[PDB]
Amino acid sequence: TKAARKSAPA
Amino acid sequence: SWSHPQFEKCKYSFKCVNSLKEDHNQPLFGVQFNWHSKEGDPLVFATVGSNRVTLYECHSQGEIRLLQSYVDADADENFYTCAWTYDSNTSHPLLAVAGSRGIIRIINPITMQCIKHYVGHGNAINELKFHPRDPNLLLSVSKDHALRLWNIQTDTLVAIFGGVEGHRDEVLSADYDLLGEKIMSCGMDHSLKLWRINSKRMMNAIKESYDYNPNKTNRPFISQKIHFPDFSTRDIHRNYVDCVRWLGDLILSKSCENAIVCWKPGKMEDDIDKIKPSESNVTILGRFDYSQCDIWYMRFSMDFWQKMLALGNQVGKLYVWDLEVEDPHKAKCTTLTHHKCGAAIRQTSFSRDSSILIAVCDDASIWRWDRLR
Amino acid sequence: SEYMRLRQLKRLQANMGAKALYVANFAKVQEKTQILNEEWKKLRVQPVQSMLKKCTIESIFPGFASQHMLMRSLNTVALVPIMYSWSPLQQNFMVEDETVLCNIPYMGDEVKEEDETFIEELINNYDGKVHGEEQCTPNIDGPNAKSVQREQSLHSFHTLFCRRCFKYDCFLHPFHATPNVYKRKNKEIKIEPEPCGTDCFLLLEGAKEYAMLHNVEAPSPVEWTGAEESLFRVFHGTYFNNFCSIARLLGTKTCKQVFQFAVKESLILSTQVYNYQPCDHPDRPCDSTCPCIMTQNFCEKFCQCNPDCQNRFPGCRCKTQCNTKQCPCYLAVRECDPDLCLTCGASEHWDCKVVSCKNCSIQRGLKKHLLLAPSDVAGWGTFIKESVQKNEFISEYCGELISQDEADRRGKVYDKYMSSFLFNLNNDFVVDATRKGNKIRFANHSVNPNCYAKVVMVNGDHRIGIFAKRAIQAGEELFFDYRYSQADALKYVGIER
Amino acid sequence: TKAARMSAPS
Amino acid sequence: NRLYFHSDTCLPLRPQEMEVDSEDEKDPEWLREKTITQIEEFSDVNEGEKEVMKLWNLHVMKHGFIADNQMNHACMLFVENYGQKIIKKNLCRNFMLHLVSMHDFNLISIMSIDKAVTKLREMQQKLEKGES
Ligand SMILES: C[S@@+](CC[C@H](N)C(=O)[O-])C[C@H]1O[C@@H](n2cnc3c(N)ncnc32)[C@H](O)[C@@H]1O
Ligand SMILES: [Zn+2]
Ligand SMILES: [Zn+2]
Ligand SMILES: [Zn+2]
Ligand SMILES: [Zn+2]
Ligand SMILES: [Zn+2]
Ligand SMILES: [Zn+2]
Ligand SMILES: [Zn+2]
Ligand SMILES: [Zn+2]
Repeated sequence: TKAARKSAPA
Repeated sequence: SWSHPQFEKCKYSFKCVNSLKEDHNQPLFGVQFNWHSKEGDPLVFATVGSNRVTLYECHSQGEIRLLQSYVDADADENFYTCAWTYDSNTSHPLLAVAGSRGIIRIINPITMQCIKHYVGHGNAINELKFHPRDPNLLLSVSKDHALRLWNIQTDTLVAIFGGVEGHRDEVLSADYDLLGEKIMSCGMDHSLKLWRINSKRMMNAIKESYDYNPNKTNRPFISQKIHFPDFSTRDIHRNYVDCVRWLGDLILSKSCENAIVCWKPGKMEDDIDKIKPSESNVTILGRFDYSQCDIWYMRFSMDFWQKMLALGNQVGKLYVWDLEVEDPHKAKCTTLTHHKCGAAIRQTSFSRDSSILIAVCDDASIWRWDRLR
Repeated sequence: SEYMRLRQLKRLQANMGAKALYVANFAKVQEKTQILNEEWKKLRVQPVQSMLKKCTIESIFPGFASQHMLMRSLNTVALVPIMYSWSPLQQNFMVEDETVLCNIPYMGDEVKEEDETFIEELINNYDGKVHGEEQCTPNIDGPNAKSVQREQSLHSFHTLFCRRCFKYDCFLHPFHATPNVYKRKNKEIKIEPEPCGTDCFLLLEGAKEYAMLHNVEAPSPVEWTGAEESLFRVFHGTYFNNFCSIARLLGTKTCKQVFQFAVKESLILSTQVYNYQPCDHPDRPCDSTCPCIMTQNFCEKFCQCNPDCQNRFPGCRCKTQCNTKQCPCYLAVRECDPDLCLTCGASEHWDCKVVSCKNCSIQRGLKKHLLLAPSDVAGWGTFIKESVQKNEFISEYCGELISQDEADRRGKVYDKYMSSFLFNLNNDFVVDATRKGNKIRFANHSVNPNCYAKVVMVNGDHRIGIFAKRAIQAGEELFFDYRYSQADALKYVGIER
Repeated sequence: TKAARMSAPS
Repeated sequence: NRLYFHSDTCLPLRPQEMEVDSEDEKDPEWLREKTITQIEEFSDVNEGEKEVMKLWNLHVMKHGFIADNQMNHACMLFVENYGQKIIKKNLCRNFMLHLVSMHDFNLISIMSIDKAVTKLREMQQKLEKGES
């Protein structure tokens, strides 16, 4: 479902 | 952190002796100790981040001294990886660096200048690795879905690994086995692929790359285009595989699912060198459970003797496992934390003697952990 | 009921073997690292010493003062454009639709609801399927050969051979679920006039009469191996009662022996284009129900209809180069058939340098030498090595042949990443030069281009040809009109030099 | 659903 | 007037390399390995049929035969080139089956089968003479 992110959001 | 209760703490212990912070304040994506440093010479490591590649010297009482500092003329360059090697003939240590642009640069720190440069990769370079027995053979994985093996002595492209049965998406990491006979690669396509470089085709290609003389010929160096791996699996992880290292004949690999898996191609009994490229089986020996490592591009590392494994997570925690165990499920762990360290740890590096552990973060900080005698 | 102990027993068996393996492997690890460590002690690499714009490295631990160093600039390097891995192809490679999405394409770490929606609709095109989401006839040449029927001995060849490509398990065409393809149309029925002939079957009393009757005798004792028997049934179906030749082909049996075995065996038992698929309705002729008539295509040499069928394209009697509307094949947007066009020279010149019929270029792969270099407009471009005249064939646009659904599934992420290699071939297929293709794939879009595309029917296959729109000088970059919508042209291929 | 494709004059 | 590049390795082109085309090749090596491994995947096809099919496929790929009229020549050309390997790999019976299948497919005549088998035997005796 969700795509993996390389870095944290804020 | 797993199904096998470990009551005893890890035999190795560390304490934080220093923390530096680079002025650019951008993520430090790579850190390597120069394991080619002569015995007795000071421990030297390098860090890549933003468009910079700076070198450091380790001293007693936790002092880290700034040796060298480089910057790319190109502002839009973002370095991700680095690899140490030495020039066989002159005995100068060289540092290879690469990042978003997809260019490998060889820096000669003895002469303070960028000697070689290789442009060919179609996109960013996610990992650079030198052959453990041939210091001129450099391996580069890439966002273009390919691996390239370069002969830096003759500036030739020995082979391209990729194509018909190569990675469908970015190649995040790769590692040569102990004596550099094979490479295990991994990527966004959730898969781990084996590539043998001791094959007649590859051995001959390496031999030929050394014989190539542009001055004495009209034709270009024919690179091997290897489309078919010697094994491939997708049954270890269920997400982007961002880190892979050989534990001799077994594989240690991680995705962004809070575990390092210790597996092997084929059934339990099956020998690595008797593995048919059609092999549909894999065997799990063990797991290394941890927490909060949900982002991809987080690399673990081992020492020279492969006695200990280190990994940083997205909240600044560092885990060190003692691999010298009987059951891989019972590896003891020492978890290093610091009240001022809370940034994502991108990569770790042990000195060749294993006395110092360095960890680089997303806030341009460096952390120095000294192993207790 | 209590399966728990047998499942736990297998867990216990595994755990013991795993520790034994891990320990033995760690010994090998220590042995190979000692070898590497020994090679290290032999070398004496020089230690790195200390050293525009400055850099400041601040320590967070008290007692360590901030450090400054004047930054060494790294020389500028020549940058080459972006390009993901691809494989060379000179003819279209057919590819089955994917069931499970390989992995989620990475596209940043930002908080976009529209981007999270895109990932949901991408998964839905595969139907929630994303990786990670919640008997054989024995060999006749071998020692284990059986006595088998002709139909059974030839089954793999008949099944796997492509009549069109001339190759087994071709990468272009799907399997001909009709057996009339491997049914000989013109039977070669013969009987030798004079004996071969010391052991000829014609010397046997009343044998020639029997031979003419199929299309008494005498006994004379032979031991047939299963392989000899099977080879006989195979040759008998093609040679018939020409026992002189069947014996010669067996080699291991005499003409009389072969004949005597044959007797023994006889006392046993409008804008849109549609894809072309050969017709095979063995009783009804080519009418409104024939697939060829339905899809508005001609019946071909591959069709199983009666040879004197009106739907069949007849080729040409041209004595020209077939490069003008004066040639029927050219007029019909077809390349000359090497087995029908017998006057123009399309049927020959296989080893010649100049071909007499200029309507053969695609099938013969007579493409020009293309050069790859960074484009003056966008990314990488295709440059022509040598000067070409107007309407001269340059190259076929080759690639993976995919369905329209597969094209939209792939195209979904292609358009998000702002780069596409999809090229519509017909109503059934899309040519996708993304993963496999040739140098003409780098041709850029121009509203005023120097090249044009044309989908031509080439020997029962639609093929995209790229021709010169005008005369092109050597070294020129090639451009063609992509024919995107008015909106898509500005969105993806907007740059005009 | 329909993704962009290059096209030839039919 | 500009710097060209190799399409395989994205590396540049020295002036002396412009006379050869990397894509002047009908049968790329990956394509050849692809047919060999696809033929090998067939569980229902025996060892002898598989080996013949692989050889034949590599032969038509190398030459690029496109017309039915080329099939008599293609069969003879096959015996001439791959014939030594057919005898060596013990495949004559499966080759004859391939020939008969081509006849069933209406691509070759009985003269073609006779000619091809005569050449195969003539070159079998030639090898035999040398292995003595
Ligand atoms: C078939 S590829 C052409 C080769 C491509 N330029 C490359 O470097 O890989 C088509 C894609 O290239 C880009 N492109 C092609 N022609 C263009 C143009 N005239 N202006 C801008 N981008 C263009 C767009 O991304 C388009 O979808
Ligand atoms: Zn076919
Ligand atoms: Zn006879
Ligand atoms: Zn019909
Ligand atoms: Zn018809
Ligand atoms: Zn028809
Ligand atoms: Zn004509
Ligand atoms: Zn014609
Ligand atoms: Zn013609």
